Amino acid sequence: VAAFLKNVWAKEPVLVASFAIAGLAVILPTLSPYTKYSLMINRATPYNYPVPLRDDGNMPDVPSHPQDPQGPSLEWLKRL
Amino acid sequence: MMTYIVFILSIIFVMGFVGFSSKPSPIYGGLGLIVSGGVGCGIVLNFGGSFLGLMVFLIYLGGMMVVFGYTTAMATENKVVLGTFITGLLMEFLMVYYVLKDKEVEIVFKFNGMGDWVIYDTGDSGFFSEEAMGIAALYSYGTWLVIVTGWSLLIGVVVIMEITRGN
Amino acid sequence: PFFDVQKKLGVDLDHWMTIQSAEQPHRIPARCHAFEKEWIECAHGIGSIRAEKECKIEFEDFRECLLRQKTMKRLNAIKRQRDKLIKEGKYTPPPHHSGQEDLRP
Amino acid sequence: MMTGRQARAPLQFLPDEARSLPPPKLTDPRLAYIGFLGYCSGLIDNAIRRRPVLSAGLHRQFLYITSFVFVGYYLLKRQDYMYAVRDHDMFSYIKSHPEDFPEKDKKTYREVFEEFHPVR
Amino acid sequence: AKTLLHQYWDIPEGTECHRKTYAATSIGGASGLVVSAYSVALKTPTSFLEGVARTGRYTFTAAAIGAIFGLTSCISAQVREKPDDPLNYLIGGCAGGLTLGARTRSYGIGAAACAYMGLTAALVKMGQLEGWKVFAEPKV
Amino acid sequence: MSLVYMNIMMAFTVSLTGLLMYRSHLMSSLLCLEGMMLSLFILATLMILNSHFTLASMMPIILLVFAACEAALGLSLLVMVSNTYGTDYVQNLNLLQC
Amino acid sequence: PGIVELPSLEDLKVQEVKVSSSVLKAAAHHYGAQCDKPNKEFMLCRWEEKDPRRCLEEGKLVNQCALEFFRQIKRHCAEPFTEYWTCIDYSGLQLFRRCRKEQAQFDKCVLDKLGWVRPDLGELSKVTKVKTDRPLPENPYHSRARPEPNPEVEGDLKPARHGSRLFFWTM
Amino acid sequence: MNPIILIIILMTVMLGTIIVMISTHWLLIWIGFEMNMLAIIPIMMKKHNPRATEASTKYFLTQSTASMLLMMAIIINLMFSGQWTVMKLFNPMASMLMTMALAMKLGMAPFHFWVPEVTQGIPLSSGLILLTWQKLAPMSVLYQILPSINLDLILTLSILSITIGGWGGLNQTQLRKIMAYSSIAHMGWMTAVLLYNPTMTLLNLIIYIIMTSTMFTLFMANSTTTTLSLSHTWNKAPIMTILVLITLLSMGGLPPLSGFMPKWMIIQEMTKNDSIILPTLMAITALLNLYFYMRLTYSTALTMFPSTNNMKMKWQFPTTKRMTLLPTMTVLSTMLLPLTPILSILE
Amino acid sequence: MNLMITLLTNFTLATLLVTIAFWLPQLNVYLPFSMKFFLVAITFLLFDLEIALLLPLPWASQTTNLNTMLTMALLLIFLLAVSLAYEWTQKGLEWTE
Amino acid sequence: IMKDVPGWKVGESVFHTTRWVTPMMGELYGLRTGEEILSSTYGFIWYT
Ligand SMILES: CCCCCCCCCCCCCCCCCC(=O)OC[C@H](COP(=O)([O-])OC[C@H](O)COP(=O)([O-])OC[C@H](COC(=O)CCCCCCCCCCCCCCCCC)OC(=O)CCCCCCCCCCCCCCCCC)OC(=O)CCCCCCCCCCCCCCCCC
Ligand SMILES: CCCCCCCCCCCCCCCCCC(=O)OC[C@H](COP(=O)(O)OCCN)OC(=O)CCCCCCCCCCCCCCCCC
Repeated sequence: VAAFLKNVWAKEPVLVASFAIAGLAVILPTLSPYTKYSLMINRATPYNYPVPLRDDGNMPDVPSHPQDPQGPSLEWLKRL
Repeated sequence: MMTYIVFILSIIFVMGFVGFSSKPSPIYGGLGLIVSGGVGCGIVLNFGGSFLGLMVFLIYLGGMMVVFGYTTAMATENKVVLGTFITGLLMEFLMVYYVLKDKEVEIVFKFNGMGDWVIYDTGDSGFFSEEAMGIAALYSYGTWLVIVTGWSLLIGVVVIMEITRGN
Repeated sequence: PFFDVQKKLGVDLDHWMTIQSAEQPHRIPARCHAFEKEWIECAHGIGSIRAEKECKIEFEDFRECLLRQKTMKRLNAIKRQRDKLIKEGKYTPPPHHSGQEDLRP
Repeated sequence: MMTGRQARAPLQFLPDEARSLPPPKLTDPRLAYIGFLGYCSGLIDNAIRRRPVLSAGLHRQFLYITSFVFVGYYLLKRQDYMYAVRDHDMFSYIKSHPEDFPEKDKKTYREVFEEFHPVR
Repeated sequence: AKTLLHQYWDIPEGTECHRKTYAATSIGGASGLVVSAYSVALKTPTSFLEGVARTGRYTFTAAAIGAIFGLTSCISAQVREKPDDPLNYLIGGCAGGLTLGARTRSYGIGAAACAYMGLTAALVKMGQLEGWKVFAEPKV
Repeated sequence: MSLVYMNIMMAFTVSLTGLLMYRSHLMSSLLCLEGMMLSLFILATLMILNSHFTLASMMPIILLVFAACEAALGLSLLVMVSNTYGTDYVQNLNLLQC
Repeated sequence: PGIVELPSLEDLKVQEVKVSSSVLKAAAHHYGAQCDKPNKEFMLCRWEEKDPRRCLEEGKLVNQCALEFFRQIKRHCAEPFTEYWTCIDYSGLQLFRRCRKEQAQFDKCVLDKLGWVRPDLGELSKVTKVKTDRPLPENPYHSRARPEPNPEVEGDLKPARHGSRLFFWTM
Repeated sequence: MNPIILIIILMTVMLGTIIVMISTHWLLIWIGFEMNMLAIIPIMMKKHNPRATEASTKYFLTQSTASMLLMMAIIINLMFSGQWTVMKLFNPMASMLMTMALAMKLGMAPFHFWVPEVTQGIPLSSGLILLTWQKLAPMSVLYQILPSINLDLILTLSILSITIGGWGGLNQTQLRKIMAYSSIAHMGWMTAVLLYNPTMTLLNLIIYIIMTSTMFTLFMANSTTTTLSLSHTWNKAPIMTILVLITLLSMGGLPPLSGFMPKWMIIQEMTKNDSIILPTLMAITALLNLYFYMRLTYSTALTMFPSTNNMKMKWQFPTTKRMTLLPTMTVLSTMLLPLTPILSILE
Repeated sequence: MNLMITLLTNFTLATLLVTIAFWLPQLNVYLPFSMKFFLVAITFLLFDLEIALLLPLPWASQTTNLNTMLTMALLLIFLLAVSLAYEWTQKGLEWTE
Repeated sequence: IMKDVPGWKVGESVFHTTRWVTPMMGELYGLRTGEEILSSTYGFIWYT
């Protein structure tokens, strides 16, 4: 497991680099703390119009204005 | 005349198909199918399919017809062809003459003779190409489609290596 | 033999691309989304034999959205009568159908 | 025909309503015939491999019989289920459409005139 | 060619002999053109002239069968004054079989085609009478 | 329906009659087959772009890929035929009549 | 079928916002802050009615509230706004990031003379709630009555009477 | 061929057919057919001789043409319906093109002309796959589109397949062409009952697959591809002659055998729909099939043809061939008629 | 439209230069089939189809289904690598490696 | 225009539903000149 790796690194370093880069491509997004922020930035990007809701009378979490406190915020993206 | 540009490109498309389908030689047939692929790309580009038209250029013409002309150059090195070509050309221009003098025709289906600009949408898509987003959704929504296509391509590699070996 | 493995296992292998009124990327509607939704909600569950006769109005509206044959035939009739009246001289186009009015917004 | 009946719950060999039905007995003559077919398969399996037909591989003959009886029991359960579904749908459709299934007036043969044809 | 059969069967038997003869001739000509098309398809003739000779031969053979069939059937319906009678098409089918034997220049093929085509045309008349269906619509 | 669909269908039928009437070469048959595929690509693409049917935008690519893989298989068969007789003439492929 | 009902040319007359798209993009964030309410009333009406003909008056309120937005810029801060949208207008993609100091001068003059705060990153993309007096459309698709479904299966499943009844089989 | 590669390729043949059977989208139907054809081409070129390359080329051309016609039918359906659901088609032109494409994939007459050539060109195991497993996917597509199948087209294809498959097998001495024309006639019987009752279509398909797999397994077990090599079987394995006798009498539909079961039920479903002439002429035309089956039973089991001297060497060696499921298939292909009402499990 | 003008101008300049080069000096009086090349062309075609599957990735990274997208992207590049590894180990990449 | 034409209902919908349908390109620009038609239907596609 150690002589084999040195043998293939001496003979075929292109393939050793290929399997190492591919293995780091596979396993490292599951170990990265910033993989969550990729999803958050993609869902925080407003391609569509934010179609407003009819105020039935009881929606305390939905704002009446963009500059109201309630609603989803992007302070994490300005700060990071 | 310029409002009929997709129609004119489609006429050139049928003329190219009558060109190679009359089968003069597989190299001139390859050339006719190349010219047809280019003008069909132009049709697709004029309906707003930029990526699909560039796939006709990159994959159909630049990938597959290259291999066709390659195999043809490795394998290869009339009156029926010319009569068949003028037959298909006269059939196509009789179709053109009828659907232009009548603004309607019926070969098997009913066809309008107006310029094919009339059917389009009158809005916008914002900050995306809808065709690009639907092709991008192959990785998000088309998981089973990715699986069956990639498995068929791997099997295609294996099948070509089996049948070309002779052992 | 349509073995309905997708409904049996609860997996969605290909229902997503099946209709235009399904969930699209970025909520992009098809041009005939309302007509297809009306025809699907009409014909749902009643079987194809009853759907041929009982949902004919929604299906004809949806086919005419998809191919626009009646619309193009009507535009053919209007444009042909207009060309006949231009040739007879019994009509003149207005300035807003000639390009002399500097559009709205 | 009945393919929309078993389409709300697909790929069920025996649905849950099939358990309302009495199962086939183990002395069902159809099931005994399927066991006989397993015994015949065991005899042909000895015959084509040139084994002594009745004597060789009694474990194999018994697994032939057992496997055919095992598959055939569930096949008979599904058979009886599908004919029960057929009759249930028939009776529910007749009960829901009385205008299509009227009660015909039965006449006795004192009123019924039949033409006589002499054999002479 | 479904309208060819319709314009054959729309006319009553023993009423208009020339148009019944022409309609049966056209049915025979269409069948001969189909046979000629598959004949020059699956068996390549040695020339274009041999191909059009085979096409004209098969088309005129089947058209003469149809012509003499419709003529003999309508004349037998006129002289017997029985339009709804399969014996008329029995005689017409035997006349068409004798025509098929005369085109192939043989008597045995003529008698065999007389018998089988006469019984076939009699069965077609009986099926038109009692409403027998060959391509029956699914009903149950 | 719209006027371009007439020509794309007519292109399909022209390449269909080319593929259903061989002259001599197997390669010309494969070219007519891929012309049929090209016209199916164009017709599918014009429908899907006209309808704004977003998820079917990936459909013609799939239609391209599979069929070009099919074309690859066809070329390989042709080559093995051409490794038997020297040409790709369809009249050499008649051993199976008996 | 029926005659389509179009509003007249008098019912479509409104005082237009005759400014270019760089002017609009330069004023966009303060416009989304200040003209929030009639815009969201119009877009709620536009997604609920699914018909532009039913949304004209609200749309006119949009075209009434935008102009009052620009006049209040024209009365107070015409020159920093002009210097800012000119710099926006130079660019081919009309970048905000090329124009940050003219933006800072415009935001300074607007926050001083009018008290308007520019919205933060994320605020104008929020889904808000709108209080309307118009009723909810009960049938916006104008759908007719759906066909009645087929009767379901019910009842206990009894065995088949005398079996399969297939020609001579008793089971 | 590498055995691992053989297993992956056979699983890919199975996967293509299974994708056809389980998918609700027309593109995945078409993908299943493409995957199936691509994977089955090496099974036909397994032995690498010019007859297999010719058979694979003819198979490729017919199945590729059918695949393009299928995709055009799908595309016309998308025009006139805006959707991709595998259900009835919404245009009669698309219905005609899809019925033609599926008839070409089945090799139904007058698209039958590849089936004896391709079956003769390939080994017995790959012709077993071609005549049994490759019918399964197009029959399932025909099953789902039957509300739009034109009646006159499918019945024309059915009777034309039954007549042409009957007359085609009369002239044959090669066993693979006999099985191919027998296949053409049995597919005609399957499509004739399709619009009336597709459960009887499934019954005829299953009984045909059992009997055809039995006959191919007997031919593989005796290494016989001709009538005259099959006639040596009595002097080598006399039980195999009894098995080919009972299986060929069953494929002729003679009661009390199991192959009487489909056609009887098919007639039982065609006369309920007031079609009397058509199952009558179909059953009389199947006597042609029974005639060349009887020819094979005369040459193999009911007479003893002359053998050769070298046969005495083969008396000293037992059959080491895996005759997989051959006693089970032989029993199911012959003794299943008392269990005829089991067909309701196919509903 | 500007693109069609540019393509027409490039084609016209190329045809004009070719017409000059074939008709300006007119003023003065004065193979066996190789299986290996076919196999590398078919390997190009198959990997080019696999590339056509890989081409919407810069747009596919913009999705909100990133776990599925990353899985399918790595699976397609992996199947391209398995195609190459099968081509390698079965001596398909030999004498033109 | 459509006064001489018998049986013509001006503004007759081709749809059975009375729901608003998004206007087609030929419905809006059908009676206008070819420059406006070409702009509104191929301007974004042909732009650069
Ligand atoms: C308290 C807990 C414990 C209680 C225990 C109670 C039982 C104690 C005793 C244990 C044994 C019981 C056996 C089962 C009951 C009796 C079944 C029966 O006979 O049904 C009469 C059945 C109908 O008569 P039935 O008078 O209306 O009913 C009397 C009972 O109520 C019949 O009852 P069912 O109305 O419920 O019957 C139902 C239905 C009644 O049937 C029907 O609804 C009519 C349709 C029947 C099928 C017709 C098929 C026609 C085409 C194929 C012809 C086959 C070729 C002939 C055979 C070739 C040689 C192998 O049967 C079927 O659907 C099954 C199909 C036929 C199989 C019968 C059972 C066979 C088991 C043993 C097999 C051994 C080989 C036999 C020969 C192979 C062929 C069967 O008779 C026939 O159809 C005639 C054939 C005779 C059948 C076989 C006789 C069984 C005993 C054979 C022993 C000797 C074997 C010799 C060696 C092997 C042969 C070489
Ligand atoms: C799991 C991660 C994802 C893996 C898949 C994606 C890979 C991305 C790169 C694409 C590679 C595709 C083609 C690979 C072909 C492998 C087979 C091969 O090359 O075998 C032959 C070779 C000996 O070479 P030869 O045949 O003589 O060729 C002439 C040159 N001497 O034999 C050799 O040289 C032996 C090669 C195999 C051993 C290499 C070990 C490298 C280990 C790196 C560290 C660990 C990385 C983590 C992943 C585990 C890898 C085992």
